[PDB]
This record gives sequence, C-alpha cells and structure tokens, in this order.
Amino acid sequence: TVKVCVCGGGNGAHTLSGLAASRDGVEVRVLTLFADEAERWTKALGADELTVIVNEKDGTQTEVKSRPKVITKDPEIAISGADVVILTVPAFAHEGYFQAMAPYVQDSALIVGLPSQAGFEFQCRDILGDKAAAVSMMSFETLPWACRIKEFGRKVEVLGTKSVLAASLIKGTAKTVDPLSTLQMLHGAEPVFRLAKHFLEMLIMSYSFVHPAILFGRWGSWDGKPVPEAPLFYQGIDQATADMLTACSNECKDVANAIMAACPGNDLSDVKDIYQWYLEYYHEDIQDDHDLYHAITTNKSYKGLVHPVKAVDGGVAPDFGNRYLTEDIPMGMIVFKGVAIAAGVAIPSNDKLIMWAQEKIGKEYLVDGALTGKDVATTRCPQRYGFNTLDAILTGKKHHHHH
Ligand SMILES: NC(=O)c1ccc[n+]([C@@H]2O[C@H](COP(=O)([O-])OP(=O)(O)OC[C@H]3O[C@@H](n4cnc5c(N)ncnc54)[C@H](O)[C@@H]3O)[C@@H](O)[C@H]2O)c1
Ligand SMILES: NC(=[NH2+])NCCC[C@H](N)C(=O)O
Repeated sequence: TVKVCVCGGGNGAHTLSGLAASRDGVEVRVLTLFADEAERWTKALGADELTVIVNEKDGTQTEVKSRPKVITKDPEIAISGADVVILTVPAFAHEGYFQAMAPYVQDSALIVGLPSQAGFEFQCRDILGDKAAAVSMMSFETLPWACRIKEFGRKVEVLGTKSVLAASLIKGTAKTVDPLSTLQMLHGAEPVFRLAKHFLEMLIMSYSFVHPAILFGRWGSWDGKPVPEAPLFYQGIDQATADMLTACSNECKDVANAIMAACPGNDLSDVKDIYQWYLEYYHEDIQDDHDLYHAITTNKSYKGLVHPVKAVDGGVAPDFGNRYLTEDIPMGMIVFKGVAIAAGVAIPSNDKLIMWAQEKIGKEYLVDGALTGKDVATTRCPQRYGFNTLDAILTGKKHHHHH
C-alpha cells in the first residue's frame, strides 16, 4: 500500500485528495493546519464521497468519487508511516507544514511541493535539519490542473489538465518509492511527468519576474489618474515590457552559467529564454511569433485576462492586495536574488522590479543590493536560512572550521 499525505485544504488539495484516494492500493491522509479546517471538511463531507469533476478535451465531464482515510489537523496521524507527503498550498503556508511533519516523518519519505515555488528545498532543509539528507525533495513547476472548489469539502472542478509537467528531484540517502511513477499513478493519464535536470534549474525557470514585470510595465510611472475598464494583462504589454522581460530572462541565463562554472557536475543547461519557452509550449496558441512582444500579445490562451482592479473616482485603479506580488517576490524573486548573490552575478533588471514591487505591498526585502530589509525573514532566500555560499545551496551542508 502507498501511504500518501496531502497538505492543505484548497482547490489543489481537494483535487489531489479525490484523485489519489480513488487509486487502488493508495491510502490518503489529508492534513490541514489552517485553524480548524480539517474538522470543517470532515463535517461537510459526512459519509459522502469527495467528487472531482474533470472537464475533458472532448467537452465531456468525467466524474471521480473517493473517500480519504482521514482528514485531520493532527500531524501525528497524517504523517506517521507516510511514503509520499505532498504539499499543495500557497507558499507562505509551507513553513507550518515542515514544522508539523518534523518529528513524525520517516527517512524513506518523498516530500513533494505541488507546486514548490522557490526556496522550497532550502526551507525544508532548515526545518527538518539532518533528516532532509535522508528524505527526497521533489519540486513541481506549477499546479497540474486549473481547478476551483464548487462546494467546500465535497466538490471540486478541474477546468483543465496540463499535458506535460516537469519536476526536479533531490535524492536523499534513504530509498523512497519511485518519485516519477508513483506521482504519475496518483494523477492518472495526465499530465505526463518528466524529471528536470536540476533543482536550481527548476528554481529559476519559475520566471518569478514575469507578473511583477507586467504590473510594472503598466503601472510603473502611473500618475494616479483612473482608466475606463480593466486593461488587458498579458496582452496589454508595451515594447518596453518585452525588453524588460528579455533582460530578466538573460539574467536568468547569467546566474545559470555562473553556477555551472563555479560548480561543474551541476547540469543547468535546460534553462531557457522566455522567448524560447513560449515558442515550445504555446506554439499552438501564438498567432504571430517573430519576437517576444508578439508571442505574448498574440497568445490566444491569454485573451480576456485583465489586471486586478478596484472602483475609484472616475474609473478603476490597480488592486495590489493580490498574490502576484505578495507571493512571487518573497517566495520567488528574493530567493532567485539570494542565489544570484551567491553566484556573484549582478541582476539589475530583476533588482529594479524587486525595489518597486516591495514598496507597493508595504514590505521591505532588498536594501541597497543587500538582503537586509525588515521582512527578509519572511522570504525563502538561502541567506535567510544560513546557506550563504553556492556549496551550501547545493548540498545543505554548512562550513565549520578547525583547528
Ligand atoms: N488553483 C489553480 O487552478 C492554480 C493554477 C496554477 C497554480 N496555482 C497555484 O497553486 C497553489 C495552490 O493552489 P490552490 O488554489 O489550492 O490555493 P488555495 O487558495 O485554494 O489555498 C487555500 C488553502 O491554503 C491553506 N491556507 C490558506 N491560508 C492559510 C493561512 N492563513 N494559514 C494556514 N493555511 C492557509 C488552507 O488550507 C486553504 O484551504 C497556489 O499558490 C497557486 O498560486 C493555482
Ligand atoms: N513554469 C514556468 N516556467 N513558468 C514560466 C511563466 C511563468 C509566469 N510567472 C506565468 O504564469 O506565465
């Protein structure tokens, strides 16, 4: 029997629990530390089955029904004897789950971030301590489905499923269940999972600059005057933003190259240009693909998507109380920044974005090119956890001197 632990009670956690609990030979334990959410779930479900409505490519709707073994807030019941522990929550909530699982997780455990975001492995190492070298850490690039809860604790809808999905793996000393095949088995036929080459490849291929760049590209030097309707998000970028995106993508390659130079044997050669990525994964959606500006603006799977806005005097204004910045910076760019600091590479385009965007969310992270802001402790950058050098970043082992 494969014993799987699902962390969280969101859209993803609902979708994952339903599909995993339906696979024969799988026991699912659902753990949520959000107040008394676990109890609310159990009470809402009752004796009924957790229903997952999948919208297939045909237009037809497949219906999956299953019951998890237990939905508890007690980390002892959920974690003990778990072969796979999967975290499906926004990143600010990951710190709590690592602490909860710390005493009860077994050596042979496979810890999965679905999705991980950035600094997942640095955080896991810090909290689990020595045990992180035993377990295996697995980082997915994004959530496998676009999904929304239809009825809390009992009904969730898959709007669509990705076809391909990459996950990075850090193999520990202990032998786990096979990372790729076990995760595939739980998910079903789609997405088809492949292993990435390196975890830092996964970390930077997040492209944590994208949403902060689109928001800066439109509201950078905003005078305060309102607009009629909400302007288009991805498709509303000007040329200055396509150049801003390329410069940050170039800086991603810079950090990737420095690491391969400083530490050979770390294959980071799968780190691309954002222009190269778009033309590989959105090829069927792009009308005109001659540059990055046109690849994004004419991308059909971006139509109707607008900026977050709120009603103000004489129109609408940008809503900033979102997870575009309060997530992608502390749990994305700052991590990348710390890695770049350790790599000894300047990243001016990324720096410009960090400084503007932190100020919009009333937070301090980066100060004069140094990780010394007020809220630097709420970020997952490797320097925050004590890992100051590139070697400490790759291995998790800190330098101690004699004699
Ligand atoms: N939903 C999607 O289709 C979509 C698509 C791609 C990627 N993602 C990403 O995947 C991640 C997970 O998606 P989701 O929709 O399940 O997130 P979600 O918004 O549904 O997560 C909410 C859950 O997180 C936990 N939580 C929320 N606030 C908490 C707090 N204050 N303290 C402790 N726990 C708290 C609770 O268990 C809650 O049920 C997100 O970060 C999102 O960016 C989502
Ligand atoms: N998993 C990735 N490589 N993502 C790159 C694009 C990321 C970007 N933040 C988006 O949602 O479009």
